[PDB]
Amino acid sequence: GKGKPRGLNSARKLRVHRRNNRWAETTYKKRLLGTAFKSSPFGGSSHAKGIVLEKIGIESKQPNSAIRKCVRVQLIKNGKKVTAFVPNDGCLNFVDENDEVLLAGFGRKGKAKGDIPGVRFKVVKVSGVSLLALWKEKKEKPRS
Amino acid sequence: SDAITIRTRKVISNPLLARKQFVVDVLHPNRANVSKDELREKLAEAYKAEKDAVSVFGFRTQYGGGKSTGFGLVYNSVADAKKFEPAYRLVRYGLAEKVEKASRQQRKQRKNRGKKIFGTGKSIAKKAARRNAD
Amino acid sequence: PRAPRTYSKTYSTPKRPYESARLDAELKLAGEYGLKNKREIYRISFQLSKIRRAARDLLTRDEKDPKRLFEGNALIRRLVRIGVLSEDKKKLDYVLALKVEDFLERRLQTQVYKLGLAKSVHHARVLISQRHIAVGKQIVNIPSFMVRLESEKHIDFARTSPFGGARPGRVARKRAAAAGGE
Amino acid sequence: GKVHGSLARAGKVKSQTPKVEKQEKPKQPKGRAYKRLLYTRRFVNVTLTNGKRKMNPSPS
RNA sequence: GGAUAGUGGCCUACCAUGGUUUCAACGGGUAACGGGGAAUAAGGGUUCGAUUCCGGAGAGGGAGCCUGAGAAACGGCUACCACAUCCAAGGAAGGCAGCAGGCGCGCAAAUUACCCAAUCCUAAUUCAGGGAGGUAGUGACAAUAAAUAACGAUACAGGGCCCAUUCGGGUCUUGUAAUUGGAAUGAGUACAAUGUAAAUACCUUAACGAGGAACAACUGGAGGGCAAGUCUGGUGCCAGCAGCCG
Ligand SMILES: [Mg+2]
Ligand SMILES: [Mg+2]
Ligand SMILES: [Mg+2]
Ligand SMILES: [Mg+2]
Ligand SMILES: [Mg+2]
Ligand SMILES: [Mg+2]
Ligand SMILES: [Mg+2]
Ligand SMILES: [Mg+2]
Ligand SMILES: [Mg+2]
Ligand SMILES: [Mg+2]
Ligand SMILES: [Mg+2]
Ligand SMILES: [Mg+2]
Ligand SMILES: [Mg+2]
Ligand SMILES: [Mg+2]
Ligand SMILES: [Mg+2]
Ligand SMILES: [Mg+2]
Ligand SMILES: [Mg+2]
Ligand SMILES: [Mg+2]
Ligand SMILES: [Mg+2]
Ligand SMILES: [Mg+2]
Ligand SMILES: [Mg+2]
Ligand SMILES: [Mg+2]
Repeated sequence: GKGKPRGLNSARKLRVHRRNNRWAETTYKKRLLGTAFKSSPFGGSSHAKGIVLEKIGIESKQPNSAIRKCVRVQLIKNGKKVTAFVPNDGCLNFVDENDEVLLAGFGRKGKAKGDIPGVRFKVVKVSGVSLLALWKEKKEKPRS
Repeated sequence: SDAITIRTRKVISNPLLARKQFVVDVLHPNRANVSKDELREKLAEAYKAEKDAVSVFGFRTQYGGGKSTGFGLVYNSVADAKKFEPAYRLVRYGLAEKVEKASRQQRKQRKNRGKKIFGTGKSIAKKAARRNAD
Repeated sequence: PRAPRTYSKTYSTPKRPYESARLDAELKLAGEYGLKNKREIYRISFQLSKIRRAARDLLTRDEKDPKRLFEGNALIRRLVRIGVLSEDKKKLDYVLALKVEDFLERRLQTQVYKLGLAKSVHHARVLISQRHIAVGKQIVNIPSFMVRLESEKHIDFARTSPFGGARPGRVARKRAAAAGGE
Repeated sequence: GKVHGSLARAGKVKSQTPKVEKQEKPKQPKGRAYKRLLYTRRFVNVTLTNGKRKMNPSPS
């Protein structure tokens, strides 16, 4: 009646059919192939430190006209280079050139969020201190 | 209206240790804890025994004050209490003295230093002295 | 390595966090009984859900089955001892009909309010929190306490408390000292 | 003119907003008192029965 | 036959050419130690399990071995490789994936603390010893209960009203006001005592300890999803916000 076999001794083909079909998913394929460890900028890592290389802003998409103020960071753990986004009104000036910055995920499962092209990472901490504490003047940059 | 009253529950004789074990249930309103020495004396004239063969510990003033509960023992003789109790209880009660022990770290240091030398160090000391002599 | 003793959660936040009717009902229950947070209602709902999972599991089992008898009457005797389930309905089918308000009602807060020694629910909460009410000569500084039927008759102000008869306290003692001095 | 100053100056609006000080704000009761206040304000002091509850009704 | 404590291609000598495999053998990968279990939960399941218990393996990677009943031990030796140390340049000594602590690594993890009180263990054996272990230090990993006010007497008010001469007493209650009073209490300090091997800490408790009870609760959000503003000022597809639509 249905495509799958139904006999009491058909466990083998049911199991192997499910096992072969599981590769059609994206989460299962990523988890089993281990693509996150090999190809992603961080291997199964929620956060990662890095060094600021330069200080660039990127224009937004079509329906949204602006320039989001990002920063190019070379990761210290392995040496990869990724653009990351500093999230707030006046936080670009807070981060200076060639300082250690702790990047985090951008919240969209390693994909570009909203209208910002070619970015996948936030900025949470700079030079050991957090952006949010600087933005509300609760702490200040050590300037070392 | 102080009237510290005392009770010994679950009392069991024990000539194996020549003792009598019990749990001390002390009812004391409008008052703090019972200051063990005083309750040791109370048990002393309670059980017709000297203040030396009586021990209490493990006290706990229950929540909200009033009642308190601990553990207590009455030994047949002062000598048996001397020869059966732990040293720290004999130090608490004044019937013994704290042993003049060096701290653990220094004891271990000296143990290793004694390890360094095979046999008595009487020979090596003079040997080293006459060694740096020349 | 020593054998652990098991910590365990006692509440469960609901799935839909912003249900308007549910939020209004939770605020109604918090204000009726002076609950500090809405975690209290979550805790009572979790207790009700555990009781209810047990009740439904026992219901699924066949009638006159040793498990059904033993655990069912154990649960009923425990609940009637708590007081939430009235003696009229010791049947294990009304046990599913208990509501969160029923367990809310047996809190020491609401019991002190009912007895009248606390004229307000928040007054009951503070009076409990100030180490005044003693459930059978034992001071209880804990609002919930799940007061049981066999011991509700023994709620009164503690002897150490000024209400039960003692020295008044800091404010009154200081004012008496000031009046005596001047 | 078209643009008063240099454009995209990394926090322009925050820089030029008027800094307005906080009000004196008498202490707000906290804990169980806050829940009692909410219960009184919503279920025993029903203010605007017409329409919805309309908590925070803008004055106009 | 040898070796084994002992069976066994475990090894040797001579023979036979065999054994596994589409019921997935063999090979490759495992950011794989296995399990008891954990999260999740209509039922079926999915993911995790380095770690409090049981097993296995390892002591930088490798091999080799003495002692014994028990080791291929490594806080036992021998040698090579890698990494190193003191050096009087002839030599000597190394093994933290033990408890501390340090460098490095990385988003990511603790004090060179006290002690054998408790659990036990070792020994000639009570007594000695035990960074096993327990106690404290740091510790918002998680988990439990729960303070941040409570009640009056007054002024500004709202609902059940005796009816409805307009009233209106508020007759009956419920809130809002920098008015105003009397209480209670800890969070902290602290005589003590309990606690503990000794001390903290908790339970109890002297004496202090609440008026703006400044002893002052934050973290996010207020277009929708999704509870709450089409209030005020600022900027004007800038700055920025926005998990998605915007
Ligand atoms: Mg542009
Ligand atoms: Mg591995
Ligand atoms: Mg495991
Ligand atoms: Mg595993
Ligand atoms: Mg591993
Ligand atoms: Mg093990
Ligand atoms: Mg080994
Ligand atoms: Mg190593
Ligand atoms: Mg031997
Ligand atoms: Mg070895
Ligand atoms: Mg070692
Ligand atoms: Mg070893
Ligand atoms: Mg050796
Ligand atoms: Mg270490
Ligand atoms: Mg240890
Ligand atoms: Mg950590
Ligand atoms: Mg701390
Ligand atoms: Mg506070
Ligand atoms: Mg806010
Ligand atoms: Mg916002
Ligand atoms: Mg706003
Ligand atoms: Mg809404």
